[PDB]
Amino acid sequence: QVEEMKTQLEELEDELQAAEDAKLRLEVNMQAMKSQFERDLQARDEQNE
Amino acid sequence: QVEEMKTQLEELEDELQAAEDAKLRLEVNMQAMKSQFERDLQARDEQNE
Amino acid sequence: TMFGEKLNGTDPEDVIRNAFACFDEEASGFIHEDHLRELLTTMGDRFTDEEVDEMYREAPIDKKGNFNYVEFTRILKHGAKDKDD
Amino acid sequence: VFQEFRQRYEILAANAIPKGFMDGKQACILMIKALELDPNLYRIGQSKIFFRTGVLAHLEEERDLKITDVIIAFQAQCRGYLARKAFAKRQQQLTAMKVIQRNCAAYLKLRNWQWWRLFTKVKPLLQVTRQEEEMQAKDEELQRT
Amino acid sequence: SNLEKKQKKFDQMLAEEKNISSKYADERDRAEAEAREKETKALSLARA
Amino acid sequence: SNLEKKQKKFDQMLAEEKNISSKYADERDRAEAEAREKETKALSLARA
Amino acid sequence: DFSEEQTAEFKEAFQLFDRTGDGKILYSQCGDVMRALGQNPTNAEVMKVLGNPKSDEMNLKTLKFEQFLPMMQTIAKNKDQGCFEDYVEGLRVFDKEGNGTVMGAEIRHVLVTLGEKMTEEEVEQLVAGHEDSNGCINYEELVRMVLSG
Repeated sequence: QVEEMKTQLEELEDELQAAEDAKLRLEVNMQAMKSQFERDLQARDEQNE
Repeated sequence: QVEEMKTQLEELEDELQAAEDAKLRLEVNMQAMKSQFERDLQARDEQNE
Repeated sequence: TMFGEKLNGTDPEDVIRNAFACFDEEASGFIHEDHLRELLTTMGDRFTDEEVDEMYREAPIDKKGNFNYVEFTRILKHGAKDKDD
Repeated sequence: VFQEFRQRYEILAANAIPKGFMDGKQACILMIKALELDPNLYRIGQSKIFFRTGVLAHLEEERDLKITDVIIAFQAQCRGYLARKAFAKRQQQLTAMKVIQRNCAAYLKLRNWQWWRLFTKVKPLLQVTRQEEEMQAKDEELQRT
Repeated sequence: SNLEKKQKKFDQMLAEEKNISSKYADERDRAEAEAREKETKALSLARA
Repeated sequence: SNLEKKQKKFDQMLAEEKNISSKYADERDRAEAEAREKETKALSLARA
Repeated sequence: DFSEEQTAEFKEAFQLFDRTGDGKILYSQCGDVMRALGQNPTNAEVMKVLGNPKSDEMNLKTLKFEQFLPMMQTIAKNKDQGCFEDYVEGLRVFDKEGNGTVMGAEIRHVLVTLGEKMTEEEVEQLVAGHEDSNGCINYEELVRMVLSG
Protein backbone atom coordinates (compact mmCIF):
# COMPACT_ATOMS: atom_id res chain seq x y z
CA GLN A 1 0.00 0.00 0.00
CA VAL A 2 2.75 2.49 0.85
CA GLU A 3 4.59 1.52 -2.34
CA GLU A 4 1.54 2.20 -4.50
CA MET A 5 0.61 5.43 -2.69
CA LYS A 6 4.10 6.86 -3.18
CA THR A 7 3.88 5.64 -6.78
CA GLN A 8 0.83 7.88 -7.19
CA LEU A 9 2.78 10.57 -5.32
CA GLU A 10 5.58 10.56 -7.88
CA GLU A 11 3.29 10.11 -10.89
CA LEU A 12 0.82 12.85 -9.96
CA GLU A 13 3.50 15.31 -8.82
CA ASP A 14 5.45 14.89 -12.06
CA GLU A 15 2.32 15.16 -14.20
CA LEU A 16 0.99 18.20 -12.34
CA GLN A 17 4.35 19.98 -12.49
CA ALA A 18 4.67 19.32 -16.22
CA ALA A 19 1.04 20.20 -17.00
CA GLU A 20 0.83 23.38 -14.90
CA ASP A 21 4.24 24.62 -16.06
CA ALA A 22 3.33 23.97 -19.70
CA LYS A 23 -0.04 25.68 -19.19
CA LEU A 24 1.42 28.81 -17.59
CA ARG A 25 4.23 29.09 -20.13
CA LEU A 26 1.70 28.42 -22.91
CA GLU A 27 -0.37 31.35 -21.70
CA VAL A 28 2.90 33.29 -21.73
CA ASN A 29 3.27 32.20 -25.36
CA MET A 30 -0.38 33.17 -25.84
CA GLN A 31 0.43 36.72 -24.79
CA ALA A 32 3.61 36.69 -26.89
CA MET A 33 1.85 35.57 -30.08
CA LYS A 34 -0.94 38.07 -29.41
CA SER A 35 1.78 40.72 -29.22
CA GLN A 36 3.33 39.60 -32.51
CA PHE A 37 -0.14 39.63 -34.09
CA GLU A 38 -0.69 43.19 -32.90
CA ARG A 39 2.73 44.19 -34.28
CA ASP A 40 1.52 42.81 -37.61
CA LEU A 41 -1.59 44.91 -37.01
CA GLN A 42 0.53 48.06 -36.70
CA ALA A 43 2.49 46.95 -39.78
CA ARG A 44 -0.74 46.88 -41.78
CA ASP A 45 -1.65 50.16 -40.06
CA GLU A 46 1.53 51.86 -41.30
CA GLN A 47 1.01 50.40 -44.78
CA ASN A 48 -2.43 52.00 -44.72
CA GLU A 49 -0.80 55.15 -43.32
CA GLN B 1 -0.50 4.43 11.65
CA VAL B 2 -3.24 2.53 9.80
CA GLU B 3 -5.66 5.44 10.09
CA GLU B 4 -2.77 7.87 9.55
CA MET B 5 -2.10 6.41 6.10
CA LYS B 6 -5.86 6.18 5.50
CA THR B 7 -6.10 9.95 6.04
CA GLN B 8 -3.04 10.50 3.85
CA LEU B 9 -4.66 8.36 1.13
CA GLU B 10 -7.81 10.49 1.32
CA GLU B 11 -5.65 13.60 0.92
CA LEU B 12 -3.96 11.98 -2.08
CA GLU B 13 -7.38 11.27 -3.57
CA ASP B 14 -8.32 14.94 -3.11
CA GLU B 15 -5.18 16.11 -4.88
CA LEU B 16 -6.04 13.51 -7.54
CA GLN B 17 -9.31 15.30 -8.31
CA ALA B 18 -7.16 18.43 -8.28
CA ALA B 19 -5.12 16.73 -11.02
CA GLU B 20 -8.21 16.08 -13.15
CA ASP B 21 -9.14 19.73 -12.54
CA ALA B 22 -5.74 20.65 -13.98
CA LYS B 23 -6.50 18.40 -16.95
CA LEU B 24 -9.83 20.18 -17.47
CA ARG B 25 -7.93 23.46 -17.43
CA LEU B 26 -5.67 21.94 -20.10
CA GLU B 27 -8.65 21.38 -22.40
CA VAL B 28 -10.09 24.82 -21.71
CA ASN B 29 -6.69 26.39 -22.51
CA MET B 30 -6.37 24.49 -25.79
CA GLN B 31 -9.88 25.42 -26.90
CA ALA B 32 -9.06 29.02 -25.94
CA MET B 33 -5.98 28.92 -28.18
CA LYS B 34 -8.03 27.73 -31.15
CA SER B 35 -10.76 30.27 -30.31
CA GLN B 36 -8.33 33.18 -30.42
CA PHE B 37 -6.97 31.66 -33.63
CA GLU B 38 -10.27 32.26 -35.38
CA ARG B 39 -10.56 35.62 -33.62
CA ASP B 40 -7.25 36.62 -35.25
CA LEU B 41 -8.51 35.29 -38.59
CA GLN B 42 -11.64 37.43 -38.29
CA ALA B 43 -9.51 40.42 -37.26
CA ARG B 44 -7.26 40.15 -40.32
CA ASP B 45 -10.35 39.78 -42.51
CA GLU B 46 -11.61 42.99 -40.88
CA GLN B 47 -8.41 44.85 -41.75
CA ASN B 48 -8.63 43.51 -45.31
CA GLU B 49 -12.19 44.84 -45.52
CA THR C 1 17.41 4.76 -14.09
CA MET C 2 20.66 6.30 -12.85
CA PHE C 3 20.22 8.77 -15.69
CA GLY C 4 16.52 8.97 -14.80
CA GLU C 5 17.33 10.35 -11.36
CA LYS C 6 19.42 13.02 -13.14
CA LEU C 7 16.45 14.61 -14.96
CA ASN C 8 13.77 16.56 -13.07
CA GLY C 9 12.30 20.04 -13.08
CA THR C 10 13.56 20.70 -16.61
CA ASP C 11 11.96 20.98 -20.04
CA PRO C 12 13.20 21.14 -23.66
CA GLU C 13 14.45 24.27 -25.39
CA ASP C 14 11.05 25.46 -26.65
CA VAL C 15 9.73 26.75 -23.33
CA ILE C 16 12.99 28.47 -22.34
CA ARG C 17 13.16 30.15 -25.75
CA ASN C 18 9.55 31.31 -25.41
CA ALA C 19 10.21 32.69 -21.92
CA PHE C 20 13.33 34.55 -23.07
CA ALA C 21 11.21 35.96 -25.89
CA CYS C 22 8.59 37.03 -23.34
CA PHE C 23 10.65 38.86 -20.72
CA ASP C 24 12.15 41.35 -23.19
CA GLU C 25 9.93 42.40 -26.09
CA GLU C 26 12.80 43.03 -28.51
CA ALA C 27 13.77 39.32 -28.27
CA SER C 28 17.27 40.28 -29.50
CA GLY C 29 18.80 38.57 -26.45
CA PHE C 30 20.45 41.76 -25.20
CA ILE C 31 20.23 40.76 -21.54
CA HIS C 32 22.27 43.53 -19.91
CA GLU C 33 24.52 42.40 -17.06
CA ASP C 34 22.84 44.74 -14.57
CA HIS C 35 19.45 43.77 -16.00
CA LEU C 36 20.42 40.09 -15.93
CA ARG C 37 21.49 40.16 -12.29
CA GLU C 38 18.45 42.23 -11.29
CA LEU C 39 16.06 39.82 -13.02
CA LEU C 40 17.84 36.71 -11.71
CA THR C 41 19.29 37.17 -8.21
CA THR C 42 16.88 39.68 -6.68
CA MET C 43 13.27 38.49 -6.95
CA GLY C 44 11.80 34.98 -6.87
CA ASP C 45 13.47 32.26 -4.82
CA ARG C 46 16.25 34.05 -2.93
CA PHE C 47 19.73 32.73 -3.72
CA THR C 48 23.22 34.16 -3.58
CA ASP C 49 24.73 36.22 -6.38
CA GLU C 50 28.07 34.59 -5.53
CA GLU C 51 26.74 31.20 -6.65
CA VAL C 52 24.96 33.01 -9.50
CA ASP C 53 28.45 34.07 -10.65
CA GLU C 54 29.00 30.53 -11.93
CA MET C 55 26.79 31.67 -14.81
CA TYR C 56 29.38 34.42 -15.41
CA ARG C 57 32.82 32.86 -14.93
CA GLU C 58 31.88 29.84 -17.09
CA ALA C 59 29.01 30.66 -19.45
CA PRO C 60 30.10 32.94 -22.32
CA ILE C 61 28.49 36.35 -21.81
CA ASP C 62 28.31 38.81 -24.69
CA LYS C 63 30.27 42.04 -24.46
CA LYS C 64 29.14 45.54 -23.36
CA GLY C 65 26.92 43.96 -20.70
CA ASN C 66 24.22 42.33 -22.81
CA PHE C 67 24.00 38.53 -22.63
CA ASN C 68 22.89 36.39 -25.57
CA TYR C 69 20.49 33.53 -24.89
CA VAL C 70 20.20 31.40 -28.04
CA GLU C 71 23.74 30.09 -27.61
CA PHE C 72 23.02 29.87 -23.88
CA THR C 73 19.89 27.80 -24.53
CA ARG C 74 21.81 25.56 -26.94
CA ILE C 75 24.60 24.91 -24.43
CA LEU C 76 22.03 24.31 -21.67
CA LYS C 77 20.50 21.67 -23.93
CA HIS C 78 22.51 19.10 -25.90
CA GLY C 79 22.60 21.31 -29.00
CA ALA C 80 25.92 23.01 -28.25
CA LYS C 81 28.97 22.53 -26.04
CA ASP C 82 31.58 25.06 -24.96
CA LYS C 83 34.55 22.82 -25.86
CA ASP C 84 35.50 19.32 -26.98
CA ASP C 85 37.86 16.68 -25.62
CA VAL D 1 -17.70 84.62 -28.21
CA PHE D 2 -21.28 83.97 -27.08
CA GLN D 3 -20.89 80.19 -27.31
CA GLU D 4 -17.42 80.47 -25.77
CA PHE D 5 -18.93 82.69 -23.06
CA ARG D 6 -21.42 79.95 -22.17
CA GLN D 7 -18.81 77.19 -22.35
CA ARG D 8 -16.43 79.17 -20.11
CA TYR D 9 -18.67 80.89 -17.54
CA GLU D 10 -22.12 79.28 -17.27
CA ILE D 11 -20.36 76.03 -16.37
CA LEU D 12 -19.74 77.68 -12.99
CA ALA D 13 -23.33 78.70 -12.13
CA ALA D 14 -25.95 77.19 -14.45
CA ASN D 15 -28.27 75.54 -11.93
CA ALA D 16 -31.04 77.63 -10.31
CA ILE D 17 -31.44 79.41 -13.67
CA PRO D 18 -33.91 78.26 -16.36
CA LYS D 19 -32.15 76.63 -19.29
CA GLY D 20 -32.78 74.79 -22.55
CA PHE D 21 -34.29 77.64 -24.55
CA MET D 22 -31.88 79.49 -26.85
CA ASP D 23 -31.86 83.19 -27.71
CA GLY D 24 -29.03 85.48 -28.78
CA LYS D 25 -29.37 88.49 -26.48
CA GLN D 26 -31.81 87.03 -23.95
CA ALA D 27 -29.54 84.18 -22.83
CA CYS D 28 -26.68 86.65 -22.42
CA ILE D 29 -28.90 88.87 -20.25
CA LEU D 30 -29.88 85.89 -18.10
CA MET D 31 -26.22 84.93 -17.70
CA ILE D 32 -25.35 88.54 -16.81
CA LYS D 33 -28.02 88.71 -14.12
CA ALA D 34 -26.73 85.33 -12.91
CA LEU D 35 -23.33 87.00 -12.53
CA GLU D 36 -24.86 90.33 -11.35
CA LEU D 37 -21.65 92.12 -12.30
CA ASP D 38 -21.10 95.75 -13.25
CA PRO D 39 -22.49 96.96 -16.59
CA ASN D 40 -19.52 99.36 -16.47
CA LEU D 41 -17.10 96.42 -16.86
CA TYR D 42 -18.34 95.48 -20.35
CA ARG D 43 -20.46 96.58 -23.30
CA ILE D 44 -23.24 94.53 -24.90
CA GLY D 45 -23.18 93.57 -28.57
CA GLN D 46 -24.72 91.42 -31.27
CA SER D 47 -21.82 88.99 -31.84
CA LYS D 48 -19.26 89.30 -29.03
CA ILE D 49 -19.14 91.05 -25.65
CA PHE D 50 -16.01 93.11 -24.99
CA PHE D 51 -14.82 93.19 -21.37
CA ARG D 52 -11.97 94.93 -19.57
CA THR D 53 -8.69 93.55 -18.27
CA GLY D 54 -9.62 92.53 -14.73
CA VAL D 55 -12.78 90.47 -15.29
CA LEU D 56 -10.92 87.22 -16.02
CA ALA D 57 -8.84 87.53 -12.83
CA HIS D 58 -11.70 86.45 -10.54
CA LEU D 59 -13.63 83.76 -12.44
CA GLU D 60 -11.18 81.02 -13.44
CA GLU D 61 -10.24 80.01 -9.89
CA GLU D 62 -13.89 79.23 -9.10
CA ARG D 63 -13.65 76.33 -11.54
CA ASP D 64 -10.50 75.21 -9.72
CA LEU D 65 -12.34 75.40 -6.40
CA LYS D 66 -15.41 73.51 -7.59
CA ILE D 67 -14.05 70.76 -9.89
CA THR D 68 -11.49 69.80 -7.23
CA ASP D 69 -13.51 67.05 -5.55
CA VAL D 70 -14.54 65.51 -8.88
CA ILE D 71 -11.00 65.46 -10.26
CA ILE D 72 -9.65 64.04 -6.98
CA ALA D 73 -12.17 61.19 -7.09
CA PHE D 74 -11.62 60.48 -10.79
CA GLN D 75 -7.84 60.41 -10.50
CA ALA D 76 -8.19 58.17 -7.44
CA GLN D 77 -10.16 55.69 -9.56
CA CYS D 78 -7.57 55.95 -12.35
CA ARG D 79 -4.69 55.34 -9.93
CA GLY D 80 -6.50 52.33 -8.49
CA TYR D 81 -7.08 50.84 -11.94
CA LEU D 82 -3.45 51.41 -12.95
CA ALA D 83 -2.21 49.84 -9.71
CA ARG D 84 -4.40 46.76 -10.18
CA LYS D 85 -3.35 46.24 -13.80
CA ALA D 86 0.38 46.75 -13.27
CA PHE D 87 0.42 44.72 -10.05
CA ALA D 88 -1.37 41.74 -11.60
CA LYS D 89 0.75 41.69 -14.76
CA ARG D 90 3.92 42.11 -12.75
CA GLN D 91 3.16 39.41 -10.26
CA GLN D 92 2.10 36.82 -12.84
CA GLN D 93 5.19 37.50 -14.97
CA LEU D 94 7.58 37.32 -12.02
CA THR D 95 6.00 34.11 -10.72
CA ALA D 96 6.14 32.30 -14.06
CA MET D 97 9.57 33.52 -15.19
CA LYS D 98 11.48 33.44 -11.93
CA VAL D 99 10.05 30.20 -10.54
CA ILE D 100 10.44 28.16 -13.73
CA GLN D 101 13.74 29.60 -14.91
CA ARG D 102 15.51 29.60 -11.55
CA ASN D 103 14.38 25.99 -11.06
CA CYS D 104 15.81 25.01 -14.45
CA ALA D 105 19.00 27.02 -13.91
CA ALA D 106 19.61 25.46 -10.49
CA TYR D 107 18.98 21.97 -11.85
CA LEU D 108 21.45 22.45 -14.70
CA LYS D 109 24.13 24.26 -12.67
CA LEU D 110 24.17 21.66 -9.89
CA ARG D 111 24.36 18.94 -12.56
CA ASN D 112 26.77 20.94 -14.74
CA TRP D 113 29.54 19.04 -12.92
CA GLN D 114 27.63 16.69 -10.59
CA TRP D 115 27.77 14.13 -13.43
CA TRP D 116 30.10 16.00 -15.78
CA ARG D 117 31.74 12.90 -17.26
CA LEU D 118 28.47 11.17 -18.13
CA PHE D 119 27.30 14.46 -19.63
CA THR D 120 30.50 14.42 -21.72
CA LYS D 121 29.89 10.98 -23.20
CA VAL D 122 26.92 12.57 -25.04
CA LYS D 123 29.12 12.98 -28.12
CA PRO D 124 27.64 9.99 -30.06
CA LEU D 125 24.13 11.38 -29.49
CA LEU D 126 24.60 13.78 -32.41
CA GLN D 127 25.88 10.93 -34.58
CA VAL D 128 22.94 8.66 -33.73
CA THR D 129 20.25 11.37 -34.06
CA ARG D 130 21.31 12.22 -37.62
CA GLN D 131 18.79 9.93 -39.35
CA GLU D 132 15.77 11.32 -37.50
CA GLU D 133 17.04 14.89 -37.83
CA GLU D 134 17.60 14.47 -41.58
CA MET D 135 14.15 12.94 -42.10
CA GLN D 136 12.49 15.76 -40.16
CA ALA D 137 14.44 18.52 -41.91
CA LYS D 138 13.51 16.87 -45.21
CA ASP D 139 9.86 17.14 -44.19
CA GLU D 140 10.03 20.84 -43.30
CA GLU D 141 12.06 21.75 -46.40
CA LEU D 142 9.44 19.91 -48.45
CA GLN D 143 6.73 22.09 -46.90
CA ARG D 144 8.86 25.22 -47.44
CA THR D 145 9.36 24.38 -51.12
CA SER E 1 -19.54 96.66 -1.94
CA ASN E 2 -19.41 93.09 -3.24
CA LEU E 3 -17.09 92.40 -0.31
CA GLU E 4 -19.91 93.79 1.85
CA LYS E 5 -22.44 91.37 0.36
CA LYS E 6 -19.79 88.70 0.92
CA GLN E 7 -19.67 90.01 4.50
CA LYS E 8 -23.35 89.46 5.18
CA LYS E 9 -23.49 86.04 3.54
CA PHE E 10 -20.24 85.27 5.38
CA ASP E 11 -21.91 86.17 8.68
CA GLN E 12 -24.71 83.71 7.92
CA MET E 13 -21.97 81.21 7.06
CA LEU E 14 -20.35 82.10 10.41
CA ALA E 15 -23.49 81.07 12.26
CA GLU E 16 -24.14 77.92 10.23
CA GLU E 17 -20.49 76.85 10.32
CA LYS E 18 -20.32 77.31 14.09
CA ASN E 19 -23.37 75.05 14.36
CA ILE E 20 -22.00 72.40 12.00
CA SER E 21 -18.52 72.46 13.58
CA SER E 22 -20.08 71.96 17.01
CA LYS E 23 -21.97 69.03 15.47
CA TYR E 24 -18.70 67.57 14.13
CA ALA E 25 -17.12 67.91 17.57
CA ASP E 26 -20.13 66.21 19.18
CA GLU E 27 -20.23 63.29 16.74
CA ARG E 28 -16.47 62.73 16.88
CA ASP E 29 -16.60 62.79 20.68
CA ARG E 30 -19.34 60.15 20.55
CA ALA E 31 -17.19 58.11 18.15
CA GLU E 32 -14.10 58.40 20.36
CA ALA E 33 -16.20 57.37 23.37
CA GLU E 34 -17.82 54.30 21.80
CA ALA E 35 -14.41 53.28 20.46
CA ARG E 36 -12.92 53.64 23.94
CA GLU E 37 -15.54 51.36 25.49
CA LYS E 38 -15.07 48.92 22.59
CA GLU E 39 -11.33 48.52 23.13
CA THR E 40 -11.72 48.49 26.93
CA LYS E 41 -14.18 45.59 26.85
CA ALA E 42 -12.15 43.76 24.19
CA LEU E 43 -8.89 44.06 26.12
CA SER E 44 -10.56 43.13 29.43
CA LEU E 45 -12.07 39.93 28.04
CA ALA E 46 -8.83 39.16 26.19
CA ARG E 47 -6.69 39.51 29.33
CA ALA E 48 -9.14 37.46 31.41
CA SER F 1 -13.82 99.86 9.97
CA ASN F 2 -15.81 97.09 8.28
CA LEU F 3 -12.49 95.25 7.86
CA GLU F 4 -12.03 95.51 11.62
CA LYS F 5 -15.47 93.91 11.80
CA LYS F 6 -14.01 91.24 9.49
CA GLN F 7 -11.27 90.86 12.10
CA LYS F 8 -14.00 90.22 14.67
CA LYS F 9 -15.28 87.56 12.27
CA PHE F 10 -11.70 86.24 12.32
CA ASP F 11 -11.93 86.06 16.10
CA GLN F 12 -14.91 83.83 15.40
CA MET F 13 -12.53 81.98 13.06
CA LEU F 14 -10.40 81.50 16.18
CA ALA F 15 -13.49 80.13 17.95
CA GLU F 16 -14.14 77.60 15.21
CA GLU F 17 -10.44 76.72 15.39
CA LYS F 18 -10.96 75.98 19.08
CA ASN F 19 -13.71 73.62 17.92
CA ILE F 20 -11.19 72.15 15.46
CA SER F 21 -8.87 71.72 18.46
CA SER F 22 -11.64 69.64 20.01
CA LYS F 23 -11.60 67.57 16.82
CA TYR F 24 -7.81 67.38 17.26
CA ALA F 25 -8.28 65.91 20.74
CA ASP F 26 -10.62 63.43 19.06
CA GLU F 27 -7.76 62.74 16.63
CA ARG F 28 -5.37 61.77 19.42
CA ASP F 29 -8.11 59.67 21.02
CA ARG F 30 -8.75 57.77 17.79
CA ALA F 31 -5.00 57.34 17.24
CA GLU F 32 -4.75 55.79 20.71
CA ALA F 33 -7.66 53.50 19.84
CA GLU F 34 -5.86 52.59 16.60
CA ALA F 35 -2.66 51.66 18.45
CA ARG F 36 -4.69 49.65 20.96
CA GLU F 37 -6.31 47.85 18.01
CA LYS F 38 -2.84 46.97 16.73
CA GLU F 39 -2.05 45.59 20.19
CA THR F 40 -5.34 43.68 20.09
CA LYS F 41 -4.38 42.16 16.72
CA ALA F 42 -1.06 40.93 18.09
CA LEU F 43 -2.92 39.68 21.16
CA SER F 44 -5.44 37.79 19.00
CA LEU F 45 -2.61 36.16 17.07
CA ALA F 46 -1.28 35.02 20.44
CA ARG F 47 -4.75 33.70 21.31
CA ALA F 48 -4.86 31.71 18.06
CA ASP G 1 -12.51 40.14 9.92
CA PHE G 2 -13.18 37.52 7.24
CA SER G 3 -11.79 33.99 7.29
CA GLU G 4 -8.08 33.25 6.91
CA GLU G 5 -8.40 33.61 3.11
CA GLN G 6 -7.76 37.37 3.28
CA THR G 7 -4.89 36.76 5.70
CA ALA G 8 -3.48 34.31 3.15
CA GLU G 9 -3.84 36.93 0.41
CA PHE G 10 -1.99 39.47 2.57
CA LYS G 11 0.70 36.86 3.30
CA GLU G 12 1.23 36.06 -0.38
CA ALA G 13 1.41 39.79 -1.12
CA PHE G 14 3.91 40.06 1.75
CA GLN G 15 6.14 37.43 0.14
CA LEU G 16 5.38 39.13 -3.19
CA PHE G 17 6.67 42.51 -1.95
CA ASP G 18 9.81 40.98 -0.44
CA ARG G 19 12.41 43.19 -2.14
CA THR G 20 15.13 44.57 0.15
CA GLY G 21 14.07 42.11 2.84
CA ASP G 22 10.74 40.31 3.04
CA GLY G 23 10.13 41.24 6.68
CA LYS G 24 10.14 45.03 6.48
CA ILE G 25 7.35 46.77 4.55
CA LEU G 26 7.62 50.23 3.04
CA TYR G 27 4.54 52.41 3.42
CA SER G 28 4.76 53.04 -0.32
CA GLN G 29 4.73 49.27 -0.90
CA CYS G 30 1.84 48.62 1.48
CA GLY G 31 -0.12 51.54 0.04
CA ASP G 32 0.35 50.23 -3.50
CA VAL G 33 -0.66 46.68 -2.60
CA MET G 34 -3.67 47.74 -0.52
CA ARG G 35 -4.86 50.03 -3.30
CA ALA G 36 -4.55 47.30 -5.93
CA LEU G 37 -6.27 44.77 -3.66
CA GLY G 38 -9.60 46.53 -4.15
CA GLN G 39 -9.39 49.80 -2.21
CA ASN G 40 -9.54 52.94 -4.36
CA PRO G 41 -9.22 55.60 -1.59
CA THR G 42 -5.50 56.26 -1.16
CA ASN G 43 -4.96 60.00 -1.73
CA ALA G 44 -5.20 61.60 1.73
CA GLU G 45 -4.95 58.45 3.86
CA VAL G 46 -1.25 58.97 4.65
CA MET G 47 -2.14 61.25 7.57
CA LYS G 48 -5.04 58.99 8.58
CA VAL G 49 -2.65 56.02 8.70
CA LEU G 50 0.73 57.21 9.95
CA GLY G 51 -0.52 59.88 12.32
CA ASN G 52 2.66 61.76 11.35
CA PRO G 53 3.16 63.78 8.13
CA LYS G 54 6.83 62.67 8.23
CA SER G 55 7.63 61.62 4.65
CA ASP G 56 11.36 62.37 4.51
CA GLU G 57 13.06 58.95 4.83
CA MET G 58 12.28 56.65 1.91
CA ASN G 59 14.66 53.90 3.06
CA LEU G 60 13.16 53.31 6.54
CA LYS G 61 9.43 53.98 6.89
CA THR G 62 8.64 51.41 9.55
CA LEU G 63 5.67 49.06 9.12
CA LYS G 64 5.13 45.42 10.10
CA PHE G 65 2.66 42.78 8.94
CA GLU G 66 1.21 42.45 12.45
CA GLN G 67 -0.23 45.96 12.77
CA PHE G 68 -0.79 45.92 9.00
CA LEU G 69 -3.98 43.87 9.40
CA PRO G 70 -6.05 46.35 11.49
CA MET G 71 -4.82 49.07 9.15
CA MET G 72 -6.53 47.28 6.27
CA GLN G 73 -9.77 47.08 8.26
CA THR G 74 -9.78 50.75 9.29
CA ILE G 75 -9.20 51.59 5.63
CA ALA G 76 -11.76 49.10 4.27
CA LYS G 77 -14.54 50.61 6.39
CA ASN G 78 -15.04 52.56 3.13
CA LYS G 79 -14.77 56.14 4.33
CA ASP G 80 -15.83 57.40 0.88
CA GLN G 81 -17.82 55.85 -1.97
CA GLY G 82 -18.59 57.92 -5.06
CA CYS G 83 -20.55 56.88 -8.13
CA PHE G 84 -20.28 57.78 -11.79
CA GLU G 85 -23.11 60.36 -11.87
CA ASP G 86 -20.88 63.00 -10.27
CA TYR G 87 -17.95 61.98 -12.48
CA VAL G 88 -19.86 62.15 -15.78
CA GLU G 89 -21.47 65.49 -14.89
CA GLY G 90 -18.06 66.96 -14.07
CA LEU G 91 -16.67 65.75 -17.39
CA ARG G 92 -19.68 66.96 -19.38
CA VAL G 93 -19.19 70.35 -17.74
CA PHE G 94 -15.55 69.96 -18.79
CA ASP G 95 -16.84 68.86 -22.21
CA LYS G 96 -17.20 71.44 -24.98
CA GLU G 97 -19.66 70.22 -27.65
CA GLY G 98 -21.36 67.31 -25.86
CA ASN G 99 -19.69 64.58 -27.93
CA GLY G 100 -15.93 64.82 -27.30
CA THR G 101 -14.50 65.83 -30.67
CA VAL G 102 -10.87 66.29 -29.60
CA MET G 103 -10.38 65.80 -25.85
CA GLY G 104 -6.67 64.93 -25.80
CA ALA G 105 -5.18 68.35 -25.05
CA GLU G 106 -7.65 69.63 -22.46
CA ILE G 107 -7.58 66.49 -20.31
CA ARG G 108 -3.80 66.84 -20.10
CA HIS G 109 -4.24 70.52 -19.24
CA VAL G 110 -6.76 69.82 -16.47
CA LEU G 111 -4.55 67.10 -14.99
CA VAL G 112 -1.48 69.37 -15.04
CA THR G 113 -3.39 72.24 -13.40
CA LEU G 114 -3.93 70.16 -10.25
CA GLY G 115 -1.36 70.69 -7.52
CA GLU G 116 -1.35 67.11 -6.20
CA LYS G 117 0.10 65.39 -9.25
CA MET G 118 2.79 62.74 -9.45
CA THR G 119 3.29 61.17 -12.88
CA GLU G 120 3.49 61.96 -16.59
CA GLU G 121 4.29 58.52 -18.02
CA GLU G 122 0.84 57.44 -16.85
CA VAL G 123 -0.53 60.54 -18.60
CA GLU G 124 0.95 59.30 -21.87
CA GLN G 125 0.01 55.71 -20.95
CA LEU G 126 -3.73 56.39 -20.64
CA VAL G 127 -4.00 56.23 -24.46
CA ALA G 128 -4.16 52.45 -24.04
CA GLY G 129 -7.57 50.95 -23.35
CA HIS G 130 -9.92 52.30 -26.03
CA GLU G 131 -8.57 55.82 -25.44
CA ASP G 132 -6.76 55.66 -28.77
CA SER G 133 -8.23 58.31 -31.09
CA ASN G 134 -8.15 62.10 -30.63
CA GLY G 135 -10.35 62.02 -27.54
CA CYS G 136 -13.06 60.12 -29.41
CA ILE G 137 -14.74 58.91 -26.22
CA ASN G 138 -17.57 60.88 -24.63
CA TYR G 139 -16.04 59.53 -21.36
CA GLU G 140 -18.66 56.78 -20.86
CA GLU G 141 -16.41 54.01 -22.20
CA LEU G 142 -13.42 55.14 -20.15
CA VAL G 143 -15.53 55.50 -16.99
CA ARG G 144 -16.84 51.97 -17.55
CA MET G 145 -13.30 50.67 -18.11
CA VAL G 146 -11.84 52.34 -15.01
CA LEU G 147 -14.82 51.19 -12.91
CA SER G 148 -14.00 47.53 -13.58
CA GLY G 149 -11.21 46.83 -11.09
